[PDB]
Amino acid sequence: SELDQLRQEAEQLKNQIRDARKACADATLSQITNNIDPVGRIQMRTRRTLRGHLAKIYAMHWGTDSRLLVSASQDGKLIIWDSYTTNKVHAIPLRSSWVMTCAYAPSGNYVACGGLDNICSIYNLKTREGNVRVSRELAGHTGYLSCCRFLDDNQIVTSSGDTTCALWDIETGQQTTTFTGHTGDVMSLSLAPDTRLFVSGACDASAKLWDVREGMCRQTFTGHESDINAICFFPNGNAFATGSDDATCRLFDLRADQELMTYSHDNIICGITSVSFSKSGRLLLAGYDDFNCNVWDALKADRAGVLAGHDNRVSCLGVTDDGMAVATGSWDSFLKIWN
Amino acid sequence: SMITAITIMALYSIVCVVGLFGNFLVMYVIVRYTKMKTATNIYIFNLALADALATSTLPFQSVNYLMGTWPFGTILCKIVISIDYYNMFTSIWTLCTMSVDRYIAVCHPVKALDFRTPRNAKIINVCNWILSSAIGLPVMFMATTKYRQGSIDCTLTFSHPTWYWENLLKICVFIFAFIMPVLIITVCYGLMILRLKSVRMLSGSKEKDRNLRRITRMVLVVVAVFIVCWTPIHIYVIIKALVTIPETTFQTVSWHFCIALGYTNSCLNPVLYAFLDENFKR
Amino acid sequence: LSAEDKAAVERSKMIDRNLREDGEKAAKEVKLLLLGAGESGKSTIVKQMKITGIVETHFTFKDLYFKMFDVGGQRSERKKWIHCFEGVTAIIFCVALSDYDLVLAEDEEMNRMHESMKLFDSICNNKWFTETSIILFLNKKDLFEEKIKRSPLTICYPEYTGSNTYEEAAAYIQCQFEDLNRRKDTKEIYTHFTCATDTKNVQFVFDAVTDVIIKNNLKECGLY
Amino acid sequence: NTASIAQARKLVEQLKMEANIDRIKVSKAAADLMAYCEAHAKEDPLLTPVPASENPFRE
Amino acid sequence: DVQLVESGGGLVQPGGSRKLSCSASGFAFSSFGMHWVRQAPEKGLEWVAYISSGSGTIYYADTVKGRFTISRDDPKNTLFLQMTSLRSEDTAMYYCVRSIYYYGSSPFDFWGQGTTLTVSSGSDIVMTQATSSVPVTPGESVSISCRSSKSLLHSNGNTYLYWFLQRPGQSPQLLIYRMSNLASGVPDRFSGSGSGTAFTLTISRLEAEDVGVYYCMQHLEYPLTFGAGTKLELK
Amino acid sequence: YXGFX
Repeated sequence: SELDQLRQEAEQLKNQIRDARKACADATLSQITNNIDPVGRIQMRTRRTLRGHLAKIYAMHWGTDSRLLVSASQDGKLIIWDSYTTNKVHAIPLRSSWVMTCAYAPSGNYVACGGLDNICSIYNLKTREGNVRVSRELAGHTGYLSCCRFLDDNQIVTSSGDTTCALWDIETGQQTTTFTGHTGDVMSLSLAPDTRLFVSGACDASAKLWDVREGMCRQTFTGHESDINAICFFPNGNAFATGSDDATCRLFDLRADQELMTYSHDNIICGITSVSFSKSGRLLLAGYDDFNCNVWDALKADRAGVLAGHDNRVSCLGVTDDGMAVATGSWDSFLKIWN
Repeated sequence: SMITAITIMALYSIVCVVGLFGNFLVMYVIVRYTKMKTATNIYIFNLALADALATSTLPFQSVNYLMGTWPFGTILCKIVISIDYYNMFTSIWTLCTMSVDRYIAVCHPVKALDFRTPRNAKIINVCNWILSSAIGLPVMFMATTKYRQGSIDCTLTFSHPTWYWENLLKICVFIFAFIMPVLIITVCYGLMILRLKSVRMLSGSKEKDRNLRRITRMVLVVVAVFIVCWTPIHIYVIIKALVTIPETTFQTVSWHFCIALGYTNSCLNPVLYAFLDENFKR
Repeated sequence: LSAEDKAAVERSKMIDRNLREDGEKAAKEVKLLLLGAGESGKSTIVKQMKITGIVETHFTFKDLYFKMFDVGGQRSERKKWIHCFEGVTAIIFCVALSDYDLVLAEDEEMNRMHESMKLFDSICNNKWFTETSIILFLNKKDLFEEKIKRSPLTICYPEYTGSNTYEEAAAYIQCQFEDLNRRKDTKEIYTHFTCATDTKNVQFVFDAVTDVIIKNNLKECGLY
Repeated sequence: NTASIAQARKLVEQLKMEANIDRIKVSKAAADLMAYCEAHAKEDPLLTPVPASENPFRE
Repeated sequence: DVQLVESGGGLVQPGGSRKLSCSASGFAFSSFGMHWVRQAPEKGLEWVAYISSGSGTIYYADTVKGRFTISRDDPKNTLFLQMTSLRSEDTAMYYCVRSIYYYGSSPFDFWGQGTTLTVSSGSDIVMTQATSSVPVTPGESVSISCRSSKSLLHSNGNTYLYWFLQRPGQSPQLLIYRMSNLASGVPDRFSGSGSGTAFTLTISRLEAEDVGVYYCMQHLEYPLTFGAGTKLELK
Repeated sequence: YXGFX
């Protein structure tokens, strides 16, 4: 009855942690922020429509110059757009068209993508030859690639349906650190601003904070009732929201190790596919299966605005590093730039 | 007198206002919602454009009838006549092209994969415009103003022997705008229905049989509307070209009714194709 | 305005034309999703249509270029990736007829044949596949003839009251699978009794795919 | 069986670590978030839109 | 390994015709806007013709339009210049130059080896390098200057000024593109600055191999025009 | 058609 004694001991440890969290919940952020003024009329307009994809868009990523962005679609194309002019800078043909994620290196020298091929492909954007070339195919995951984010030109973190995350050395192509402990498909990850930590969201309805260099889970955050599809760090690195199938966004503070706020409306019942913060953190933007993007007041939980410009699922979105614009990508094959 | 004038004006104004409003609404809906991604939408758009252009000539004909004189000068005379013939051909041959497109879509699906691209649809539509210009331009050159018994008449002139060129033009119009279109449309749609009768998605359940029945009804209605609208004016033109029939108020009203009934094709066309299309119902 | 952006705008149009021309090829593609429990006969069909996640194969037949995707090894929740296959022309679902009498494993909940029905129920009724035709390859008919001589169908279907002839058992099994379709009026199942030696099955999928193309063309042409 | 017992002591080891972390009060945690928003509100172009001459997507 | 190898040069009588070729290897030739630039025996660089990737856009210099035809054969990775009515003033070394244009690209980043041609016996932006030569010693710091008759700063924010270096006996090499950007493979001891009309290329701790002729060039509008060049002599 | 004479 060793398995019996352990299964009961885990319940006591869970109860201890629950009690410790309750002990420091002397108030809620909502009552703390009652005094501050609401943001009011958020009237965002479409300034650009990026046309040229011929299938559903599943991912995009802004470059660090806040001008270039990459998009990935099931038409087998990775397109880099100049968002100021709408010019297509590159059109990269993918060996496998079943992509689910893409990423832009902070240096701008590389893009990444992957999906149901279980491979994260690295693409060199700055070749002497003049075209884009696959520089590395990172193989070793046993489920689909759901997300990836560069740490730098030589390191990238991936998430996979195999329930693990991995840190890769791009030069050698080897998994140098693995991140195990999730019990369901990992759908999304978000890098801390200092790149020392990242958080992951999984189909076990939990989020986990991982220490990159030590390779283990520091904290585990529960509260969601269904799939976590999306996750994003607060700009100061001390919190992160979690888009979920439960039509909710539950901001979790790291240092207080618990939920601070939920963002939901009684008339919103669809899943959330993507989340991102504005530059100051005041606005939480989230993309919904109901074809809309909702803009939440992150401090007061009131909805501030709506972006309704797509004819199909919003599958991805992102805010520029300078905060000047948000891009939304959609199953309807278009991207739109808003500010 | 005044009664017959009033009724004929009313007919023309009805088949003018209704035609323009319907076709412009179709144009608006196409430009804003549908989008030119499908081959069919390009055909429907070009058809609606041609049909609106054709219906734009009707107020000038009504005015010409009302005063019995053409006050708009040789410039407009030329342009109007050319536009009228150009529209007749573009609308009729757009319907023919759409019938061929649907026949190919149903009977030759593998070849339809390569043929029925939107690029090819635009190319075919432009080609139809060039062939129609091959007649519209000669009509524009031949069109002139002549002093009639009353005041002046915007009509067509012919080189000597005038009867020869006039009968040639009438025969060419009758063959290429009526006989050949009717034959092509009827054959294409008959073959399409015959092929559709032997498709596993429409030869099983009673709901699938109902779907086959509504498709067949759609085809039969389009063909019947085309024939009913266009046959009488062509018959009348042939009779008046072959036989000198005495003029009567009844003859005048019947003639103008036949013209209006020809344009009734232009008025029913957007409603039948654009409004009664399952793709548009979304 | 547009000093050196003119060459950039020109480059954007030159690669925007190649996107259009590459989508024209893809628009002619017949996309096939191969599904089925392990050992149902999927790899035999793959060999028949011939001479790391999504294994892919392509072949030409009667001037149609087919592209078939075998989900294969994909250890994950289907609900998270199945929507990627919205828009495939047809699903080919392989069912092992001879699996009906397979003994339960050590901790197996149900027998192999009923697991196939559960997969078929989930796929056929999936919200992303409402308008997708399902082609059913009932394979290993040769092995079925040997097994049915000695092993009664009641092992698999306790409610079955018929005889253990091929004709009665095959018709009943086909009916049991086709009855799972809750959208018969909008979705059509194309059932074939293929085997390891059958060669008309590739023709069967071509005929089934041609009907699907008619439905798509009728929908596009406004007649549906 | 041998996989459930291996995971069971790994789960205990992980829970032990997670229980031992240093936690701050939610009130202090909540204050830090409010302080960040106010201190950076002026440099957030989505909160306080900039004139069209300062807007790259209108220039 | 990027290669551009010109051929077809030689001695020709005046009024005759001659076809030059440029053979490309080691890169994606097709997606590169090619450029013919020529250099008279004891003179500077002069732009001759441009054909874009896809051949959709062709520009000629005034002194050659009507007489010269530029073309490319993409399947065989070859560039052509069909010349007719050759004059004595056409005698020059002809360089084939590749140039790809997109956001952040580096145009004019590779020049061919050159082929020698010998012929027997206004609105254009003027680029000015007022200093024709400069004596230098290793380790010292130099500043070369260039000026334009028109502002090179565009409403998009870019200033379209390029710096090239031609070492003795070799083809010109890109150093700076759009006034401040360091070309790939160029040591960080070079730097460029300026504003609108006046521009400066600065070298820190100049080494031995740095000696040569430095040309500025505007890419604001066609025809592209070079400065007369500034030579760096050893003391 | 048939108009104008």
